[PDB]
Amino acid sequence: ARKFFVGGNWKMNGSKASIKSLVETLNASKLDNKTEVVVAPPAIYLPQVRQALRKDIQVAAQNCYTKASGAFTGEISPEMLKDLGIPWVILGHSERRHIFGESDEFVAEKVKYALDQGLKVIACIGETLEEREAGKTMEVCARQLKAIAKKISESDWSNVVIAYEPVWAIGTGKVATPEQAQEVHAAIRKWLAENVSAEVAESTRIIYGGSVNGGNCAELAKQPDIDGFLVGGASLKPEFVDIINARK
Ligand code: NA
Repeated sequence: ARKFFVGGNWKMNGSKASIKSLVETLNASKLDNKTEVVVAPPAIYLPQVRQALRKDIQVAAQNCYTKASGAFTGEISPEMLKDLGIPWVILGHSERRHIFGESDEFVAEKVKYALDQGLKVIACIGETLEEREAGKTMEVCARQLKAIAKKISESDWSNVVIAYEPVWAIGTGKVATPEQAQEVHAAIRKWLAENVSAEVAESTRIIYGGSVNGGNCAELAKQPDIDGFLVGGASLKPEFVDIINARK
């Protein structure tokens, strides 16, 4: 069975003091040992967190670039992340696609380069409010996934978790209903089966993000094609523990 997966995306939030307190809370918490947990601090706090955090929670960067090294002021390579012992990276997050203009292909290039350099990837996809209203959610998700599949192999998928995050659900306090999320997850899984392989479809975690909190996580977690969550706002708070424990 697919191991339940909960990721915390801290985004551009944190200080030494606030992170120390967040990590202390996590370090004292009783977590379901069947949940794979990853947290993603801002890049400059990766060392602090990797040092201080319980080793059964893994650390992620929030972005990386497509080359080993070179003249890319302000960018970090996957090699650097491995060097510092950071096993995961979030790629293609809605904010990077929509605010920072990362194309489907650029995201796909990052995913391939990160995997080839030994990182595990949370690959983010999802539709805008307008695309949802048009009934084109899966067409968008399919386009974003196809770009990734063009650049990575069948075997490469073993270290990918797909995060489905409707743009209209991110930070808006409007969560997808269990029906809405389940339908997309089942459709993504079918896409994987038809375009990549049945084995990749059966094995790949598809996690939901967009306004997940302590109050709505349990019902979402009961859906047969939802394998966990990518948590933004709630990941900064003690209720993150309740989400890790959503199946408990
Ligand atoms: Na095969």
